[PDB]
Amino acid sequence: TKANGQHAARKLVRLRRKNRWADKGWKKSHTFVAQKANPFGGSSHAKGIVLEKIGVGAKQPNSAIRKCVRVQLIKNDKKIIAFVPNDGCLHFIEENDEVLVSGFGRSGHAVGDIPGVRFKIVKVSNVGLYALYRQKKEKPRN
Amino acid sequence: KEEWVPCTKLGRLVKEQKITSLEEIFLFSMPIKEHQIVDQLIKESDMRDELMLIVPVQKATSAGQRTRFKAFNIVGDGNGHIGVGARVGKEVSLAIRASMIAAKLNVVPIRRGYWGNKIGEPHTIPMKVTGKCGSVSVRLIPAPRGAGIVAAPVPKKILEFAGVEDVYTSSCGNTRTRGNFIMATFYALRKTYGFLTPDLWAETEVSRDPTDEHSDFLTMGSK
Amino acid sequence: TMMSVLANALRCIASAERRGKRQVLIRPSSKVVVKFLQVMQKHGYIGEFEIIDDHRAGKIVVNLNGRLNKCGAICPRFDCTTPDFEKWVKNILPSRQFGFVVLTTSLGIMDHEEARARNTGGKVLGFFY
Amino acid sequence: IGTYNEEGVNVDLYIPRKCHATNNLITSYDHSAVQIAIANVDANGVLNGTTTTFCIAGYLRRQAESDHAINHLAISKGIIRIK
Amino acid sequence: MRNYNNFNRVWKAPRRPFEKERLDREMKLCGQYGLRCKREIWRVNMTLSKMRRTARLLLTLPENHPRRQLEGSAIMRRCHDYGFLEEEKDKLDYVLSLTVPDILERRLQTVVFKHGLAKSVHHARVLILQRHIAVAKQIVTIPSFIVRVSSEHHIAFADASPFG
RNA sequence: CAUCCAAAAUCGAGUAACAAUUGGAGGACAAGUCUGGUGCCAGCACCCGCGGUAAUUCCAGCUCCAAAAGCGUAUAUUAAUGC
RNA sequence: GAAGAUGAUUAGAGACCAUUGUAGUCCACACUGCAAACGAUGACACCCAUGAAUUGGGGA
Repeated sequence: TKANGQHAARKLVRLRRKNRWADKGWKKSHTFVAQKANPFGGSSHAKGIVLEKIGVGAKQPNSAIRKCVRVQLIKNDKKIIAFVPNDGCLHFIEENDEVLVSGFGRSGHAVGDIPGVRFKIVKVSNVGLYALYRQKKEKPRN
Repeated sequence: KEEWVPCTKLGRLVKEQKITSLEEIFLFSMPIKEHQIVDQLIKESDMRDELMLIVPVQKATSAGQRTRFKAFNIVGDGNGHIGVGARVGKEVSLAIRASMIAAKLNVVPIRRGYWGNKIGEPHTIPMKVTGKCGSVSVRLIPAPRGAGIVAAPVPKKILEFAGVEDVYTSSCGNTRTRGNFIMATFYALRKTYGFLTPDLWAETEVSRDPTDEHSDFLTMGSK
Repeated sequence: TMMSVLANALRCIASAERRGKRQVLIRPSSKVVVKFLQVMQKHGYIGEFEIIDDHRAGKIVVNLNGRLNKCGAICPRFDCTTPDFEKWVKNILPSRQFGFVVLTTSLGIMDHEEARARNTGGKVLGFFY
Repeated sequence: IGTYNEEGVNVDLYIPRKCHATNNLITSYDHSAVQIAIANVDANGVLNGTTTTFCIAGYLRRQAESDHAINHLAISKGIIRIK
Repeated sequence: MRNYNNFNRVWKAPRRPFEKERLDREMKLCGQYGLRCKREIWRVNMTLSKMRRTARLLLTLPENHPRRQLEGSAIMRRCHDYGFLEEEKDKLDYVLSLTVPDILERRLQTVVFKHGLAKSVHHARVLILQRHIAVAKQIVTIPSFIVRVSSEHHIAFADASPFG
């Protein structure tokens, strides 16, 4: 339980300081190993250079093929996978094009039917990829 | 409805003008065994009937399975009468019809006090109360005027029924099983009169039951 | 052992009241326990009480009229103040109408209602409905 | 008796009955809280008519404290004789 | 740098915006009183919650407290103005019986119509913004101007008006 | 910004082309018993789940819904949490 | 009686079973402190009702 004494204070304090290390919602904030691990440095986005297009399978209950992109990160020289999140826009990504990369949804667990991938490609060459998809802009090769 | 024959003492009296209100029945504790006792005394244009839930239940059987439908009714007057049915029938309309019967049996009155400001007629519960069914337990806290009904939509209904317009609430445990939440909330609003307060006591006098007084006319009733 | 005299007394009263019993025994006695009882007997929640003398420590005996619903103890004797009467009165009591918190002051032992009136806060003692 | 307004006007649907034994409020919900009515008697064995009343709570038939309390209530009113 | 001017929000969106209960009681207002969008319904809500907070806090206090005395008279005074409450009110429980419509009702848009100077609320919103209304002698082209109990009886028309 | 289209003398809307968008409509969560196309493919899906030719969820059209000159998306943080 | 050996059982079998057999099982003096070391119920203190027995002391 707990201590109700007048001078009990210090025991209470030290108890909390111990038991917050059993919380993962404390660690995720205060500890900088988490920051380091994250490929953006904990920044909102980052840019990368497209390496290779990689076809990626899917898990057992929903059989599909998914289009993914092996990208390298300018900032930290790490490699990462990301998903193309529109229909038939694999075309609009080509090798050695700069590209932006974002997280998607829950960022501690991988998204369903794509293992290991929490990362979706928002922008190709700073153009909105959505804009290309539902036609407004056209991709520069300029 | 179809023509009705009382098999209850109360029922006879209610069909006559002898018992003219719920209060008489409540005040000298007696069970309501016929829903027709409610409809006669409390006229329609005060009563409301909502269905809080309808859900399938399944019972296991070898090969194919039989099915059923649970449902809840809720009932009452905004003048401080509430009552919650729940029943089971093998079809939709069955369980619906059944619920509304049970509901009108289970009717109980409601005490509403004040928060420590007295104007008009009661807008607030008289005290904190709790009710519990399953691991959920609700804590009704009295609120100042103009607070509104601060609860989730599920109890918001149940509170609107009972004439409570100002409350603050919280729940505990598993609240995402609907059925348990309803019964819980209702047992809360009972517990009001179940708690002794200084304002009530004075050694208030008792008198004869309506049944007893009217015994002669119930004898004649039997004939 | 017992580290609060009040706690030993008012868990006999509460239990007894929930069983509807019309008298209760209280194992110790203090100057403090007296004053607490006195309050509630004025406001009408207790018939009478006797203090009996063994010439070591007394044994209080009380007559319950069944008009109580709880008698608690606020054990650490936390500090309440002129603004903070409000706080306590809401949080530990079911009402503001008939909730009675009892406090200690230099002046004596009294209800929150009388405490406000004389404009002195103090350390809390116990409570009853 | 009961809740009032600042205008002194009763707001209650009803004022519940007293159980004389424990001085607790008999609920509508309790249906084991029975009202026992004994008819008084005078000299020459003539009934005065039903006059006195007891009310017992439904928490006194869950362990049968009922009998006990009825005696203390009765004996005090001179209804039941003790030597 | 060196800006010492305040910013504050006057409106906020209630939690859980997909409640079909709330939606009913929104459209009912915004259509009837001719309001532009839901933003307006919320704007009044905020200011009402604010008022009701201090009134609750005052009500808690024992009699003859400075907070109670001073600031009690003020809250009451400004609901006498604008005609939200009448001069038979004093309790600071009356103040807590105020709700969203009684505010909206005293906006210029509705007051114009109700006094007989337009044929609809929609039509009275135009009459305002085409600079052809006044509120005593002062041309007001804002529909959300709250009109004093005194000065809803001197509305007239603008002196720039071809309708006046 | 405001005040004005003469004080003798100074402009101008009718598809009011001076034309509102961004996300949604199986559940959670306000809104489709739709029509065409695709057929475990293409893709959607925070989560539960949709697609194997009978798709209320995909790709199009119409219809309706929420907010509105603002609306989606990402990450962090706070409330939600008596986790 | 773990290990080992031999005979069965079995498709396969130091298997489970049978005949054997070392460490160990015992004692003294040292270590080890690892158990479902369980009542899966921490320690001290107060209040709390129904019936029939048992184990120690004391009382008539």
